[PDB]
Amino acid sequence: EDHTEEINDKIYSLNYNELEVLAKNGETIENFVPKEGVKKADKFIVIERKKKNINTTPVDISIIDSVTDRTYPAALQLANKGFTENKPDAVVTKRNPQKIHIDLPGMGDKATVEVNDPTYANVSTAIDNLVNQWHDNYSGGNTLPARTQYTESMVYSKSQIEAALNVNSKILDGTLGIDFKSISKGEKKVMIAAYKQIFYTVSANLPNNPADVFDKSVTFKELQRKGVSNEAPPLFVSNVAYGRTVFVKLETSSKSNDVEAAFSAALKGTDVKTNGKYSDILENSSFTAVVLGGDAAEHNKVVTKDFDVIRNVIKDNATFSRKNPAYPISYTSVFLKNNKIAGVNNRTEYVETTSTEYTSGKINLSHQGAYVAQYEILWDEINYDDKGKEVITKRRWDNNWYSKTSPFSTVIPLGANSRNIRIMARECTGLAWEWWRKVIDERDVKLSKEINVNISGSTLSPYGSITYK
Repeated sequence: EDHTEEINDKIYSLNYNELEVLAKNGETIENFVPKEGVKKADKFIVIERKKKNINTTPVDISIIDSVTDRTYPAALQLANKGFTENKPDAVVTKRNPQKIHIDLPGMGDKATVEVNDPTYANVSTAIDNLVNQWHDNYSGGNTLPARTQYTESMVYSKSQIEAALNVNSKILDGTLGIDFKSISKGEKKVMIAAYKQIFYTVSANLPNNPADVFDKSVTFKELQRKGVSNEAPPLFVSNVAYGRTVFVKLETSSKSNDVEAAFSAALKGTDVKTNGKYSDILENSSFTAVVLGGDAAEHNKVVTKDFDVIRNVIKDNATFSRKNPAYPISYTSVFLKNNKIAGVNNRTEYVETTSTEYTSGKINLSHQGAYVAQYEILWDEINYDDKGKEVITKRRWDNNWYSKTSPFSTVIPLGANSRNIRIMARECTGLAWEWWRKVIDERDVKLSKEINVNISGSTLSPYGSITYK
């Protein structure tokens, strides 16, 4: 008996929204403080937050080799929440014959085979046999460079990093370690990069009609009991990518604003050695590389302060040879009904936290000039609240404009949240056409640990200098 017409008619009758059935929705960011500052001890710590959006729709879906088993070329699966979290449900029935094609170079003809009973086991075996033929007859023992699928991103939330890298956050967090709390606190800054090094892909000819994949004895009622419905419509796996995945984490508690740029540059090339604060930041950073194996037990983790060690890890896993086995890393699927490519729409909101630090300082005044001197020393104290509003306090040395005589010295304490530092020193020349002469008029001073304002000379020609120790 033949249920072909039935399967077709019932699958064609499924009514669903292709984006909705595989939609992945993240967090909604309600309230947050855009900007806050707080004096620690020596320092002023400014934290800045921005509400941001990610909306992305990958057609490659990562494989976590927990259950799969469930994922191979021409596998059938359900389009449901589990799919979107990299735990697909399989739909296993008796199957018709199925052609698959490997993309390793220089084969026939011999790159395509028909698998009579396309179960996980027979497809796997047919693939193993194709890959071996290639090694034995077509490669010449040469190593095949991977096709690299690369993503990179600062880390802020589980759903954000997931959407950004197109990698399940549980595997990311599980292998690398992501201290999300420290991040939100502005205490850690983390970037993660993912290298999916694709050595070869195996595709499966798309069915002409939905029924073509099922043995004629299969009934729609059977699909229904295997979970098929408007909410979990069937998918056909059209291609699986095989190779190796490397994750890289760059982590620092540095408070520079250049960290993100320093991290991206490090991944880009060794010429980061050729940069001021990039290299200082990296010196204050820690690196982790994980290389995924075929199952959890085979995963490898390396933590190092030498980014060159990381470059070699990446490099040693970017080439295919008999001695560098490949694993399933990602796959594309089409709705069985439609043959339309199936994408997972990640939409999430998150908070992008950046953190800066400022250090308190002292103005050290040195008057050893053979004249009477006055200073005008001004600065602002910046603060924030409570909606991130920058509230400003004007400040003033209490002895502004008081005459001082040589020798004289004092120390003026500037808070770490101090900005817009102006320092003027003038001396009375006793000359009717220029009674007061400015000796220092600076004007926009930098908040060093020490600002050493030194004036001397004679009335007629004085001279002074601000230096920063």
